[PDB]
Amino acid sequence: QLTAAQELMIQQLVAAQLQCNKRSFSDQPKVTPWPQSRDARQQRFAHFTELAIISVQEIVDFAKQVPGFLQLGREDQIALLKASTIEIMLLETARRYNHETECITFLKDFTYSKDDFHRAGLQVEFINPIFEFSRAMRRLGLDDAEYALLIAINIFSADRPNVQEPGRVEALQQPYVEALLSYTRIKRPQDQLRFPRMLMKLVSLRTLSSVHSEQVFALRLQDKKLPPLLSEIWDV
Ligand SMILES: CC(C)N1[C@@H](O)C(NCCCCc2cccc(S(N)(=O)=O)n2)=C(c2ccccc2)S1(=O)=O
Repeated sequence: QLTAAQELMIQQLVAAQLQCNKRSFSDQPKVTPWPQSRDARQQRFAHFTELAIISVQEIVDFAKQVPGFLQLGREDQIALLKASTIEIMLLETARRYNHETECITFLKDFTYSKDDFHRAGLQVEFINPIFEFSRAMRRLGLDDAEYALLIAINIFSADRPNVQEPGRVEALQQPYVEALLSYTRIKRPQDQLRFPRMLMKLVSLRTLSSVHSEQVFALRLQDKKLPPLLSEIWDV
């Protein structure tokens, strides 16, 4: 059984995620509209980069609500968020993938297909893994609690670059891993391999993070510049 502390924490991560989602779709009409070459492709790219900026702000606001994140130094708080942002973005992207339409819905009604992603200015080398991962995630069928716990485990990764106190980070990850392991045993007691399969997704997210780095490097060669916010997180 889950302890009262485990239950309240799980519910709090779920509540923190619903709140980020609610205040984001509320602040949706303040995004460059989605519209033939030149100017329209520039506008399409500006639209797509603005959605990423909203997600970075959302992730930062969620992290602050994650118990234990405020125990870390400002230094390590940045180091963890810097590396986790895209991995969290991809997890959330997989969560808004529709099997019937083969489309990802950002915010409230912004719906995108594989073609729409290529129109925004992304490589097939990066689009295919997104949808490949989105379909792979659909097969697990994670609830709001399992998604929230996975993000918390992803945030508190001690092996991230520039982490001054990895011991502190590893100690903070432990209660979340314990919570997900307990939740899994309660939810589906028949499927013992549900928990390792969720952790195998963290393995996949690291490869996807490298693919995303290759996508950013490709944009520099394509003379497409990133906004000041996204440049701070995703550049050499
Ligand atoms: C050109 C570079 C800088 N890129 C982009 O401009 C971008 N824009 C879309 C941002 C997704 C916003 C998003 C994610 C997840 C959840 C919610 S939300 N607001 O609906 O909760 N929004 C990327 C992206 C695409 C798919 C998955 C992850 C990243 S990119 O890094 O290739």
